[PDB]
Amino acid sequence: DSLVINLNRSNPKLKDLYIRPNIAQKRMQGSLEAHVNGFRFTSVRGDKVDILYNNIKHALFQPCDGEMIIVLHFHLKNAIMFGKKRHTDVQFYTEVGEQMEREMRHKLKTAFKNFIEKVEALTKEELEFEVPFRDLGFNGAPYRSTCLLQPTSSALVNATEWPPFVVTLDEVELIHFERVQFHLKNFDMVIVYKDYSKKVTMINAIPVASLDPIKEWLNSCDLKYTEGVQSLNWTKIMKTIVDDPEGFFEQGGWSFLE
Repeated sequence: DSLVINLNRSNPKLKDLYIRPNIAQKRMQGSLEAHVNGFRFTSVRGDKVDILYNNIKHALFQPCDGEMIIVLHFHLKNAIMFGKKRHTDVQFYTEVGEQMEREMRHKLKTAFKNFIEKVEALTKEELEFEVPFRDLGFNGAPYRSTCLLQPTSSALVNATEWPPFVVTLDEVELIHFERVQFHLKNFDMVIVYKDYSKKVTMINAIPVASLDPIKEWLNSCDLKYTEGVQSLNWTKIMKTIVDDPEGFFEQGGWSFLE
């Protein structure tokens, strides 16, 4: 459906936000307004990006605590098209200013929180912003460099770096830890999905001291894990399973990881 706007209503509005990913060649600011059935971001150039509430899979609030930006991040059910591309993730952030930083952080957190509270009261949809559990975070490299991965109630996320990282916990089949070997400094974490046509998600080079805390968190989520010494070719593995799931589970299925 399309965005429904009531022009006679006072609509919650958050100003001075950068959109990521870009609409234009370079990054662009605008305002995010909460309307009857979705958000509209209007850039300073008048570009409009609409996000319907019922198209939001996860709404994340990343406060600027221990961070240099504050972020509202939307992981979508169905990709939307803007900036000449299809996007499953769209976010809006403000950078903490250049002691005028301590005050600013409080100012920004208050504004974002107040916006969230008003929005959550507008919605027919059970829209709810999730704040990450920073105490349960761990460091690893899903892409090029080490970043902080944080659990939420429903997901494992990083929204401060781009491209973002979002894994829906309910969609995970199992976790497999690789390069778990006597006296290695780090290990790799393989996220396997219940949808076996979906390629696994890697988090590489996690320091070994994080292994037990991660296992405790996984255990609390009822997410099953295994561990082995060798690195596996998950492109081949998932193709093997897809091509013959019956034969795979006839041979004990995922017990080959145990």
